[PDB]
Amino acid sequence: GAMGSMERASLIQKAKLAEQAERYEDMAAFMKGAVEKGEELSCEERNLLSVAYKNVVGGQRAAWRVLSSIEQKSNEEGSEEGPEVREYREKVETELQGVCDTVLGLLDSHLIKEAGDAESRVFYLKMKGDYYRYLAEVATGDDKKRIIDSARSAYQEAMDISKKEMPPTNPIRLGLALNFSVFHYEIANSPEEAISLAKTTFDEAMADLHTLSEDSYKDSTLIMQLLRDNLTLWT
Amino acid sequence: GAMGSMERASLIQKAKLAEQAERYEDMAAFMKGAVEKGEELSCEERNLLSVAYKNVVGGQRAAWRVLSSIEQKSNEEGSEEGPEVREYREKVETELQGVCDTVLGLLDSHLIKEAGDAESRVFYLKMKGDYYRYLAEVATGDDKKRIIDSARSAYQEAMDISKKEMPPTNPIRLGLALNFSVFHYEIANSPEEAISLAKTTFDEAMADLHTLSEDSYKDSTLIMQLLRDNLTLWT
Amino acid sequence: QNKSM
Amino acid sequence: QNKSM
Ligand SMILES: C=CC(C)(C)OC[C@H]1O[C@H](O[C@@H]2C3=C([C@H](C)COC(C)=O)C[C@H](O)[C@]3(C)/C=C3/[C@@H](COC)CC[C@H]3[C@@H](C)[C@H]2O)[C@H](O)[C@@H](OC(C)=O)[C@@H]1O
Ligand SMILES: C=CC(C)(C)OC[C@H]1O[C@H](O[C@@H]2C3=C([C@H](C)COC(C)=O)C[C@H](O)[C@]3(C)/C=C3/[C@@H](COC)CC[C@H]3[C@@H](C)[C@H]2O)[C@H](O)[C@@H](OC(C)=O)[C@@H]1O
Ligand SMILES: [Cl-]
Ligand SMILES: [Cl-]
Ligand SMILES: [Mg+2]
Ligand SMILES: [Mg+2]
Ligand SMILES: [Mg+2]
Ligand SMILES: [Mg+2]
Repeated sequence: GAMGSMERASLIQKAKLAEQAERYEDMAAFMKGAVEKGEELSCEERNLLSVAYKNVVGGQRAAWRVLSSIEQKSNEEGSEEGPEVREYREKVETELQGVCDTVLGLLDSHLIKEAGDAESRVFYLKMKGDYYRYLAEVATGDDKKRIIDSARSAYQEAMDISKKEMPPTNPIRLGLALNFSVFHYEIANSPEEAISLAKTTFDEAMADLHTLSEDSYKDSTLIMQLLRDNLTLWT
Repeated sequence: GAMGSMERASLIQKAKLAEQAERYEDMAAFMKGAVEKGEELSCEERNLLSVAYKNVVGGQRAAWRVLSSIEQKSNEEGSEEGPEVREYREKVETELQGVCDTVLGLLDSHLIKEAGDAESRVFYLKMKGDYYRYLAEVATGDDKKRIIDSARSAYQEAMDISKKEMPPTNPIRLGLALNFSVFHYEIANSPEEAISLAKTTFDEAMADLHTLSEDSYKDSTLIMQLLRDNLTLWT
Repeated sequence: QNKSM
Repeated sequence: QNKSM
C-alpha cells in the first residue's frame, strides 16, 4: 500500500486537510491507509472515511447518469449513429465499480467483524448497503439480483441492530432508514415500503425529540427534513 | 501515449462528452491525445483543450491556496507545532506543477511553431503565459524570476500580435489583456500597469462595439465586464 | 432527486 | 478574487 510508510495519525491529519481543501480522492486514499493500519476507527474517523468515499463516488455517479442519459437518447427513434458514448460510459462505470469494490473490501477486511458496538457496526453495515446500492444503480446483467439482495441484507441487519440498540433520533439510525427507504423506492421497485419506512421513521423520531438537548442534534433534524422531502416527492 | 490507439475524432467526441459530465481530467487526457496526433487544432478544439486544463489546474490552485493559508497560520506567533501540512501542500504543488509542465510541453511540441494564423498563435501564447503564471503563483526559489519572465515574454508576444492582427473586441485579445493585467497586478507587483492595461483595453473595446452584430459577441461583453470588475476591485 | 445521506 | 478567463 502506498500509505504503508505514513503514520496513522499523519494519515488522519492529512485526511482532515484534504477535506478542508475538498480533495476527496486524496481524503479517500488517506483514510484507506489509516484503515489498513489494522486498528479500529473512532467515531470521528469513520465519518472521515464515509465522507471521502461518498463524495468521490457521488461525482462518479453524477457523471455516469449524464453519460447514460446521452446513451439512451442516442438509441431512440430517429437518432443518428459510433461506439464512443458506450465506451466512455463503460469507462466511468468501471472506475465507479472499482471504487465501490475498494470500499466493500475495506468493510470486509476487517472493519465489520471487529465492530462490536452498535454505533460502529450499524455505521459499517449501512455503508455496505450504500455501496452495494451504488453497484445496483448500474447493474444490468446476471448479477443484478444478487447485488440488490446483498444491499438489502446489509441494510436489514443494520436496521435490526439500530432498532434494538439505538434511540429513534440517533443520526446513524435515521440516515440508515433514509437510505433503506431510497433503496426500496429506486432499486427494489417497492415504493409503498419506502413510503411506510420513511413515515414511521419520521414519526418515531418526532415523538422522541423531547428527550434531546437543543444544540446536540442538528444532524438529526436535518435528516428528518430529508425524510420529509422524500415523502413530499413520492406522495 | 495511452490514447495513441484511439481515433482523433473519437478523442474529440469523448472530450465533449467529458465536458458535459464535468469530468475535466478525462477531458484533458482526451485533448492531450488529440494534440499528440500531430494535426493542428480547429478553433473549437483549442477551446476544448484550454477549458479542460483550466478547470483541472483551477481545482489544483484552489486546493493549494487552502493548504498554503493553513501552512501560514501554522507558522504564526503562538501556533502549536508536525511536517504534515508542509508535506501535503508540497504534494498538491508538485501535482499542479506536473499539469502545468504537461500543458507547456504540448504548446512547445508542437502547437505554437505550427500556429500561423493570428487567432491560434495568440491563443497558444496566452495559454503559455497563463500556465507560467500558475507556476509563478507557487514559486519560491532560484527560478521564480525566470518563470515570471517567461510568463511576461509569452504574454507580450501575444499582445503584440493581437494589437496588430485583431480588432479591439476580439474575445481572445480581451481575455489575453485581462490575464496580462492580472499578471501585472498579482505576480509582477505592478498594479499601476495592470490598471492602465485594463482601462485602455476596456475603452478601446467599448469604442469598437458599434461594428459588431448583437448575438455574436456574448463572450466579449462578458470579458469587458470582468475587466470592469477587476478595475472596481483595484481602485 | 431522492435524498440520501 | 482577481477575474481571469
Ligand atoms: C467535519 C467533519 C466531519 C465529521 C467529516 O463531518 C461533520 C459531520 O459529522 C457528523 O454528522 C454525521 C454525518 C452528516 C450529518 C447528517 C450532517 O449534519 C449537518 C447538520 O451537517 C453528513 C456526513 O456525511 C456524515 C458523516 C454521514 C453519516 C452517515 C454515514 O453513514 C454511513 C449516517 C448518518 C450520518 C451521521 C454519521 C452524522 O452524525 C457530526 O455529527 C456532524 O455534527 C454537526 C455540526 O451536526 C457533522 O455535521
Ligand atoms: C461549449 C464548448 C466550449 C467551446 C468549450 O465553450 C464554449 C465557449 O467557447 C467560446 O468562448 C471562448 C471561451 C469563454 C467565453 C469567454 C465564455 O463566454 C460566455 C458568454 O460563456 C470561456 C472559455 O474558457 C473559453 C473557451 C476560453 C477563452 C480564452 C482561452 O485563452 C487561451 C480566451 C478568451 C476565451 C475565448 C477563446 C472565448 O471566445 C465561444 O465563443 C463561446 O460562445 C458563447 C455562447 O459565447 C462559448 O461560451
Ligand atoms: Cl473511453
Ligand atoms: Cl502527503
Ligand atoms: Mg459494465
Ligand atoms: Mg444504546
Ligand atoms: Mg515545491
Ligand atoms: Mg484580422
